[PDB]
Amino acid sequence: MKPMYRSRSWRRKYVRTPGGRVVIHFERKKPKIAHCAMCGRPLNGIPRGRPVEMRKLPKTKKRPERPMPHLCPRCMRKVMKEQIRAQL
Amino acid sequence: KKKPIKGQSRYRAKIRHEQKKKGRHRGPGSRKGKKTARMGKKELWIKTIRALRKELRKLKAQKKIDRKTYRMLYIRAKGGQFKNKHQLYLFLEEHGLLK
Amino acid sequence: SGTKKVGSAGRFGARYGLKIRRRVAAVEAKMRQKHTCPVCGRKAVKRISTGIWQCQKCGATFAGGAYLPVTPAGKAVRRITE
Amino acid sequence: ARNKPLAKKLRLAKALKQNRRVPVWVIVKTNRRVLTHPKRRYWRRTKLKE
Amino acid sequence: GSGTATFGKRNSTPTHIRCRRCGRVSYNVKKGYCAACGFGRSRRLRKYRWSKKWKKKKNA
Amino acid sequence: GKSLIQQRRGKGSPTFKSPSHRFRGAVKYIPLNYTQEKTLRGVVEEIMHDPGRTAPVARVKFENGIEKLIIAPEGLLVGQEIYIGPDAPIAVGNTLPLAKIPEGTYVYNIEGIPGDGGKYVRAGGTYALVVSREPDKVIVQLPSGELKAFNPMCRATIGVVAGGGRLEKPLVKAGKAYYKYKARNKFWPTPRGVKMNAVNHPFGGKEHHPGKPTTTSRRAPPGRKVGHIAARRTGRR
RNA sequence: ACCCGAAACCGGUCGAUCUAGCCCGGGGCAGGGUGAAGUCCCUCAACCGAGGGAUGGAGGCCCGCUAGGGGUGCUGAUGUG
RNA sequence: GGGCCAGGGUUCCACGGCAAUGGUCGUCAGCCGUGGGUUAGUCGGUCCUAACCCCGCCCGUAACUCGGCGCGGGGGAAAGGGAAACGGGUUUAUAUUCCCGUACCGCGGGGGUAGGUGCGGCAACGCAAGCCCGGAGGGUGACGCCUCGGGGUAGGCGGACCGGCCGAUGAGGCCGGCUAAGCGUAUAAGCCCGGGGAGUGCCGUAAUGGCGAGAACCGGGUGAAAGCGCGAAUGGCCCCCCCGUUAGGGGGGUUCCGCCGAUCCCUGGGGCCCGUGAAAAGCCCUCCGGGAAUUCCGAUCCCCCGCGACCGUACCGAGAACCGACACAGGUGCCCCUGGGUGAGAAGCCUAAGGCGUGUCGGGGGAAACCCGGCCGAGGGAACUCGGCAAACUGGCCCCGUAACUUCGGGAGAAGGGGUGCCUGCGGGUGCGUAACCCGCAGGUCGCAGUGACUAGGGGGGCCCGACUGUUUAAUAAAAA
RNA sequence: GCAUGAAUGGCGUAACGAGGUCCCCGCUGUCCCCGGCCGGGGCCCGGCGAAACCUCUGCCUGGCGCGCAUGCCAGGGACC
Ligand SMILES: [Zn+2]
Ligand SMILES: [Zn+2]
Ligand SMILES: [Zn+2]
Repeated sequence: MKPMYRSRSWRRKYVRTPGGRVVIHFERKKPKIAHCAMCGRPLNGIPRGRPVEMRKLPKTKKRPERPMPHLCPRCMRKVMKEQIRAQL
Repeated sequence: KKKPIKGQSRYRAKIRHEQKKKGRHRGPGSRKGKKTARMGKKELWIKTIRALRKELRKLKAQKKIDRKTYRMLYIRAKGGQFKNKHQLYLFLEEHGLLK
Repeated sequence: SGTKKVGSAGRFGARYGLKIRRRVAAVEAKMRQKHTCPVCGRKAVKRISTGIWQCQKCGATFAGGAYLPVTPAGKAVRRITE
Repeated sequence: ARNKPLAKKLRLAKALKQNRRVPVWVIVKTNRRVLTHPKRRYWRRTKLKE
Repeated sequence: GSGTATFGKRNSTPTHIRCRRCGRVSYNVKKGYCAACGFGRSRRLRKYRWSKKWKKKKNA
Repeated sequence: GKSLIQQRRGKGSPTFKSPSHRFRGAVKYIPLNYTQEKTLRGVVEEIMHDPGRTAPVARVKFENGIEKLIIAPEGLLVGQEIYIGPDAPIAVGNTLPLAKIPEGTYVYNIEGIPGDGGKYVRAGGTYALVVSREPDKVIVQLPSGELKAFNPMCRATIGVVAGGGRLEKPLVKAGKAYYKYKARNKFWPTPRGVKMNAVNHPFGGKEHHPGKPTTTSRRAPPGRKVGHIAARRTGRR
């Protein structure tokens, strides 16, 4: 196989085509899930994928519909309560 | 023309497999690997413990045993007292914990 | 798991000398225990890196000694400044 | 070898075109005086300068 | 070793390639300068009075 | 003859250069113009292991928006608040001018002159004792046991450097030593001059023994200063 | 200064595709054995304590014609190979 | 054997040839002569930055093409990061490039619509959920070593049934029974949300573990590899028939079940560091100000149209296409992959696919002596020799049983002893299973020999040196150095 | 102690070693004493086809001689 595909950054799958031939399919590994800014906890509502897959989706299908989507719900409530208490 | 493939035949292997299943070709003089290699170390324990846990949970669900005895049996199984659920049942029968 | 003397140094077999093995085993035995978390107060503290310790229960993390969460000089300082 | 810069490819092409025999009509015109030229090459034996 | 076997490890990148200035295969590709004319390192040509190749070129 | 390792180190070849790209960056104080006549509070964001530092480091985000790297003192807490300035409370992790630190306190990261950035007592498990406070100088006892005088406006941090006690545990393995010294690109393994060749070392020769006394004069030229340099005494006292 | 031959000395330049060292980015090492720390369990006595079985996978650990690497003896073959 | 770098540079394909080359011959060829052969928006360079390098200013130098810190700029990876394509067919030689079918990305354009001005959930969240410009923040890009659990897929095994071949037109054996990207679609682990209110504790894992700082137990959210449906049967494969001087034309199957299962993918635990295992472009989201929009503005949503430049693309990839002067038993490339049986095994042996008879001079022969590789050898068993050099003995697995010494971990597979095939049945483990893999018991029986081939340690007791693993004179010294 | 010795370290030391060294069981063609057999060369025939080297040549005994001669002296022998 080609030296570029000899690297482990590609994932290799042996696929048999309709004509009976055996070919090797290559593709890039998917990125990991997004994490909370503060506690570093996995987030929700943010699908995994490469930039092409992200651009394939609309805006509302990539983040939850609530303020501060970059924080987990616990941190979001923490920040909101702290902010309102400081304001009042 | 394209010649057909002279494929290798597995008749003798099939016959030997059937004979071994019956129990032949299995004596000490036909073993080359270690016994712990022929039967796994960790896999055997995994099978045993999972079977024991399944049996205990089945008994608890059927209500043949209460929570206290279920916990005690779970602790004993984790400790490794029972090498199989037959021994588990022997212990239960001896101690009269079945209902 | 039931060794008379070697303890944590049992990984070395019969190498590196009695003094070295004893010192290593003592240090690891004292290090690997669970320590009191300065924040939550429970014995759920583990060593994650040289001089960095983290509590397994409340998730706090602080800086301490290389092999112990607190050193004599550090505790003397804490006494001095209360 | 699989991936070649264009300039190197052009130089190899020039060497390939250079390598050929002396025309028979040229031999006749010179009256068997000109038979060979110094730039003949065998790929396995005489390598390119580059 | 040090002989025939070691001579088989010459399949790496060549040390010198063709030079855009003097036309010779002396351009150090890793260091980016020519060992014959000094192209890429000196504005003026690399000439030395103990060297006779530049005179050979013109039969001087 | 040939060169010595100490001579070759002076030419800065990759065999002797520090790989100052694996590290977390330089640890220096905020510019003195911010600290003087004004106290700032910063929040500790993370605590990290610097490959070559001998001590752990920490990131601090200040109120003004500056992110800085500091040497974390023992007991520092992530998310903790620290103060730098003249009006900061006396506590671990705070940086004060030397004139505002009560005598008998342990400090670290002392500036040689006001505003340089800190030069003294930065290794893990070290501290210095503030002995006296005078209008013209502040006396501080350093880890080596020397009483040095500092300008009163020099900045220092209270506490002790985390990561002390390393030398308690032996390295045991030549491989452990290999990784330790490779982390810093320090020359290892090391040869012996007595078993070197005469061309290579002053002590070299077929008979493995120095042919001359090993105490070398302080006036010796480069390529001759080996062994005990300007030694007042030798042996076991 | 009838002609030829030195080992050597000096100047300026060219080389780290071999090989030595270090930096950056990558690929690889069948199968089996032993069993460190840690975490436990069971039987009786209980003032003490004895007896038995598990789990766990550490190691510049072990065997190994896996791949790969090295080059001890035959002072074997060859030694205008 | 298959695929493909660097290097080679036409050695590639067809036809016509044998003066020379080829360790012999030659009608043959990597040879000679004559013609031809490399088709890209999707593959790679091109973009980003790493180690590092260069140029300008500046300082030094008699001086420079020389040495150099600090600023400003630029480069620097064909295996790091990084937009997008698969299958069938076609040529003598090219295929993700050419033709057919079906898709995707970037930019720009033309309609309609969501939104500007909208909703459902207590919640995690579900949503088409405004446009243009500038900025800030967060995420991803983005990462070490060891080890283990779970899900999946290649590949393999057994049975049934359609066709063909072999076989006695017996039994049985062998061959084929296939399915890409792209679209639509869900759960698993983790994490999270609402209810709930425990300890003479409870729950849980392979293991470590979790709980009033919120456990058992209920519902619910977000979440991978895969599978499924379209693609897609007219395609590929197997078979049969009419035509057969030649050239062609048609008709059928292409369906299931049960297992083992990866070093190939996805996802989580745990352990180790005096070792901490890259950066940037790019992409997504949120938030800040700024600019228009009302018979108006207008998409990350649906439909359609236009444009996507430059360079490489043949072939060997090595016991003859590279380096070593060679058609060199070396090196480079063991750089990526490996069906069946025995077996622990990617071992040894036999074999299927694939390849080859070119690790290239043939013929003759009791046709010797002698040399190199191999097998055996009566009685004795180191009497040989500087020295047991060389060879031989042991050898796998199960059971029993193991000494001096000791740093208590070891010595240790010490030493030493017994068994081992085949056949007829029983019993045990996990398992729904008489599926699959293992573990024992009884009996009968054959040989000189049952790890019958192959694979496959001989052992013990003293003394010197060096603690150990490791390194060394490439080409007479591997050692106590 | 011709002429050991405490960090150019002294002494001891379990485990480790293709390090040097001595002994015991067992094993054997190392040897007594060598003998058979197998394949590849050697040998013959058909082909391609060199090189190292080369003053000319080339029998002996006893002598002379730069003191150890195929070539000289006196003898012996010898078909190619
Ligand atoms: Zn959070
Ligand atoms: Zn805590
Ligand atoms: Zn040039």
